[PDB]
Amino acid sequence: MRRQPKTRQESARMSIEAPETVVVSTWKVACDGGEGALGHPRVWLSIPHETGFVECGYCDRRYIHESFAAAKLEHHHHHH
Repeated sequence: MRRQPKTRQESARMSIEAPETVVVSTWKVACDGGEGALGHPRVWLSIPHETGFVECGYCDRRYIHESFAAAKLEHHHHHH
C-alpha cells in the first residue's frame, strides 16, 4: 500500500487586491478627507523615501510613490 507521495506545494490564497491607496508622483502629498465617515482638513504629509509609502494619521487611506507602486513585487499588506 506504499504509494509515491505527491508533493503539492501549491497553496493559493488571495488576501484581497484593493486597499484604499493613492499613487502619487510627489513625496509631499496634500491630504484632505478619506472614505466612509473618515474626513479631515488639508494636511501636508511626507513619504519616507526609504520606506516607499506613508499612511494618514487620521484616515486609513495610504499614499505611495509611483516608483514603489509600479514595482512587480508582492506588496502583501492589504488586511491584518
